[PDB]
Amino acid sequence: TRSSVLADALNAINNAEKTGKRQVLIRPSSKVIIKFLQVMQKHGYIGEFEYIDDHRSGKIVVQLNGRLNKCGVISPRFNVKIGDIEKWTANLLPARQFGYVILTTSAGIMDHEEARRKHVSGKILGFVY
Amino acid sequence: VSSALFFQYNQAIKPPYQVLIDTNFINFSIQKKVDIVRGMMDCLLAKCNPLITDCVMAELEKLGPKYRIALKLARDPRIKRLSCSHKGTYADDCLVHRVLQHKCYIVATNDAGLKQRIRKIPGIPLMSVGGHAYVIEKLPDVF
Amino acid sequence: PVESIVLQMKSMAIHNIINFPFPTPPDRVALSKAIQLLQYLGALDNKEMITEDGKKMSLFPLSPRFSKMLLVSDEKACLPYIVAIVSALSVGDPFINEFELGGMDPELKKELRSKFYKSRSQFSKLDKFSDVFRLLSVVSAMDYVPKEQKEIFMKKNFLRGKLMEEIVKLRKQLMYIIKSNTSKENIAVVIRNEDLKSDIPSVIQIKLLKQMICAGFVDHVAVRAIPYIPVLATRTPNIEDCFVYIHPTSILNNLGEMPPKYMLYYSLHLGGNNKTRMNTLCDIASTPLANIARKGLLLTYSKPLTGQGLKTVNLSPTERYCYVVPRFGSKIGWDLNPIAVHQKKQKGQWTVIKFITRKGFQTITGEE
Amino acid sequence: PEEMRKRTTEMRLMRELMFREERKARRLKKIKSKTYRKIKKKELMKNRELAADNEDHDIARAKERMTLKHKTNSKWAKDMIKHGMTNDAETREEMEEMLRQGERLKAK
RNA sequence: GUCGACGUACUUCAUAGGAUCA
RNA sequence: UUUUUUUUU
Ligand SMILES: [Zn+2]
Repeated sequence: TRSSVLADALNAINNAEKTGKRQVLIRPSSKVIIKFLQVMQKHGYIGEFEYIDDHRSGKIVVQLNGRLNKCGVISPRFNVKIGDIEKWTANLLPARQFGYVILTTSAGIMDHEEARRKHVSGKILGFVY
Repeated sequence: VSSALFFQYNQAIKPPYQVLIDTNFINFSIQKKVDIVRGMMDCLLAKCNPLITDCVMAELEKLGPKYRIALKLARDPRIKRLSCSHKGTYADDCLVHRVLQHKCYIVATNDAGLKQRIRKIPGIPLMSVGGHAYVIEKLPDVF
Repeated sequence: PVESIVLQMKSMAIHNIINFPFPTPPDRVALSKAIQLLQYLGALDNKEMITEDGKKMSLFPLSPRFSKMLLVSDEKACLPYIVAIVSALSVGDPFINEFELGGMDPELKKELRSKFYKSRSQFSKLDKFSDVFRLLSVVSAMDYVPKEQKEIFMKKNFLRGKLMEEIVKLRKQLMYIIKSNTSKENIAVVIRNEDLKSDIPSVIQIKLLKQMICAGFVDHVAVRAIPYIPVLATRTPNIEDCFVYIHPTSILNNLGEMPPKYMLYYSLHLGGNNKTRMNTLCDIASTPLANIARKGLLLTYSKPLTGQGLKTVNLSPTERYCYVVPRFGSKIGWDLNPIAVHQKKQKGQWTVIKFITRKGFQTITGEE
Repeated sequence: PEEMRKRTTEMRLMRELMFREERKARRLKKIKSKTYRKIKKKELMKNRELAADNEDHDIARAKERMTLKHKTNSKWAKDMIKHGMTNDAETREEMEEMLRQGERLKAK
């Protein structure tokens, strides 16, 4: 059955932006989907989006704008130490200075070049480029 | 039969090098996830100056929007853009004319046919991505 | 064969043709071929009466096929040309061989043939056409020049001498008889047709000339592949597997790189080295054969064909648009290229109606 | 009126045309047998050529050189070759067909 | 016992396709 | 590897 809700969300965005649509509807929406999306939004990969509220898990509607090449999830949330940041970003990005690996640290959900500055690490969620 | 060439040494190729990229060097770089500038540093162990020709850039722009990440990689600011005095023709032909007219570039490419036609010309080393990195063939200053 | 004779006496409508008071009765074969051919000529049917256009053919002093190829050609002002062909072939040996009249003197003989060959090349502008366009352009240049001076012109390029004064007489006869049947004199552009002499033809109407002369030479078909050619006139089912060949007297005796691949002839004869001699050609490929093979039982069809881009569409229960391949040989024959034929069903048969082209078929299959 | 009865007999004859075509297409969909599909494809390509500009060719050649999809480093072909399976001449037919198709694309 | 079923070891058969020229 | 004697609107 349904296990990763974030994987469903990123796969629905990915499919419905490959084919050229303009706004996407993704049901359910945890706190993690909001924070992962705010990280994608800060860097310009998606437009605004909005959480519509039933009295249930809740749905989101995202406004895409083209600039997104791929996004995904890394499915066992592997613990990542502080050198393994750079082994991870060499495995899953097509050129080692664009795209952001996104990871869950004790100081928030953030990309990797923000977790370099603050000197933290944590688990690993996904990626965008 | 230029004044630099030995029997087959070709000693006008020296650090820092100048490589010419083909259109399917970029594809297999994106596929095997090596990076252009540091990949050539990690094989040649010298500085590099990747160059891309107007015929090749036209070919990249001809692919379309499914291959737009490779185009994003090719418009990168530190890949210089050598301009070429051509009608505007097939890429591999423009590479061969560059090689014959100056004999001081090494050629990074991956198609077998262009590999053969370069190999006839004596003294032109020939990088190509294989496996996991940028293997170089006919360069006598390796290690 | 006896075909214009029985044409005229069935134009008088004497139905029992075998019971005519002959001085001595000729063979059945020529009469039977007359019946059949003039059915393909669009002149007769099994209805035992000629057509109205068959009666109009009887109003012409020519061969039945010659009269037809004038008759149907009354379209788009291309008539002086068909007059030139129908009167040029109507008397034999239009050009001297220049091979049998005597560097050295055989070299100068062959050089006379070479210079006449250069002339005949310089006459024809459409290589694909036939030996027809040779004699057409010869007539178009002969009366182009002043005929007071044409004799030195007529012997500059080493041609024949009297049958074209006869062709001027015959031309005046033919346009006079057309004037007599129909008032065609005082019309404006028909001065082209009313030209007692001959001038330069059109540019696209000449392929339409190939169309309307395909209407003339019925049941005389071949291909090309050194010549290597069978007769593709499979309505006679026994004229295949044989290497048939152009008449060497015709200038189309192996013109280097002659393109086309449907070969229309006038007639043929056999002889030396068992070589065959198909006389007067016309060269066509795809649509205008079946445009003017529908005119009789020269041509039938198959069931519709299919795949992708070739799917039959139904506009109604009794009306459709389908690609079809046209069959041509009766008991042993072959097939042309397919066509987007649009048809309906009258009394239990999908009867073909219209020849839709490719893009029209794409629209008509978009709509459903 | 009575023109309704005309309408019903029209929709009836459309429905039975639809049903006969659907029955035919079902029975043909079940026949996968590579000689039968191969024959149907051959005579289709013949009829396509008989019955039914460089820029599209240059885009196709560009994508083919970018991709190199029709050479024996592909998974199917490298599998067949490396396991001695293409000495049987039918899979060699298929492999040569791949290679000539790619060679058609790379021609100029 | 020129025995069978295996288990190891090895051998061998299936490779040409297009284009131009004669 | 041309092989047209002859003829009537
Ligand atoms: Zn160039």
